[PDB]
Amino acid sequence: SILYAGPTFTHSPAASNLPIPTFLH
Amino acid sequence: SFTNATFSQVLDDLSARFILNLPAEEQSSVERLCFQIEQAHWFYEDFIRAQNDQLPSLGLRVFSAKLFAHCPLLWKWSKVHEEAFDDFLRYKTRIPVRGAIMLDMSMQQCVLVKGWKASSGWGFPKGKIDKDESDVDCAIREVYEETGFDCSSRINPNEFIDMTIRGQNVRLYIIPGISLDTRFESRTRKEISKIEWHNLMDLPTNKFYMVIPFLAPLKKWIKKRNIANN
Amino acid sequence: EDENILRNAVNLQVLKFHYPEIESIIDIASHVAVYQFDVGSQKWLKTSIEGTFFLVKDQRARVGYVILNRNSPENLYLFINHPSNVHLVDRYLIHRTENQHVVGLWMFDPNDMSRIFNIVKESLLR
Ligand SMILES: [Mg+2]
Repeated sequence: SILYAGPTFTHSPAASNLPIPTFLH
Repeated sequence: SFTNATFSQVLDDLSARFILNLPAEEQSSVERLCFQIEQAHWFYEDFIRAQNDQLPSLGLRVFSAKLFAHCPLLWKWSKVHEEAFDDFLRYKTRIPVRGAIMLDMSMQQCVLVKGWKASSGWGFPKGKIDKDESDVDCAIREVYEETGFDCSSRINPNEFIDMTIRGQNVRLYIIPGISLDTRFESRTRKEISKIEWHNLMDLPTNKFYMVIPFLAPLKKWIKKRNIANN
Repeated sequence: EDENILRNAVNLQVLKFHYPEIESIIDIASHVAVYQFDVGSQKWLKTSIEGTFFLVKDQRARVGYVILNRNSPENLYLFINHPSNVHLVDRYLIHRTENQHVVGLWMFDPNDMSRIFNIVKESLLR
């Protein structure tokens, strides 16, 4: 793999913050 | 792929991908634009030039000046703040570093090296690339100088974690199946005081500051290898 | 029409190098992170794709989007086939494709999210 790590202006939330898509039915 | 792109199309792509579409506050900051330029340079060098060797190798500063020309909104403004860009980007690039993540047969243990100081942290065996050697030969040499082990017969040119932090590119080859009783010694390094195995699940996910970025990709790689072996 | 030419400047040529079937960019959102919902595991996973989001239409007027990935050359280009499959849930845009294959989009600016939601619905309006 080829990866980059650096400071970002944007801070995207961790995946745990997303809601369960209950519209799945 | 970029195999058929002109150099101008490459810079157009990098401009759209890193600087043209930024929110106004980020786009008006010399610092924040520079962090985008550093990642664009990494993308150019490690992805794009791989698909087209006819594209020129560019220094971080030469690259930044060329990129600005492809962001209509910023060429003239970048010229007014030229001194600030020169200053921010000076000394940001480092000589690429290569080494290895040596694992035992079970892939539960890895070889780490450390200095004598209390403040010195553990790191993978590695060092700066010379003008002649390939990325693979640099890793072999570095591992030999820091651990006394010759990994030439085991190193796999396609199994590595290549990590870039700001301007420091670190490529570590993943080498499993190294015997646990290998006699490690520092051949010509005064800065290498300890060469020891560490159990991967004991490492934090701080004396392991340099090691931590490699742990998630390494664990994903091991997980994939354990599934592939079974 | 000026604002449409402004957002297509440079960007459209870039997207067409990769996807020549794209006809125009409808809207843009900066710094969009992509998540994937693992049905069967019932958990969200943060993908490695993060970048500029372009809402686009193809040469057949079909609506879709490209996320021009900052992290690798692998971008994400999806179509929005039915407007009802795009839901604004909390701080995210949730995009369902029929076979319970769900992606989640987090847009850095909350105003882009609600504008893009509307523009998706109206770009698909018949
Ligand atoms: Mg000097």
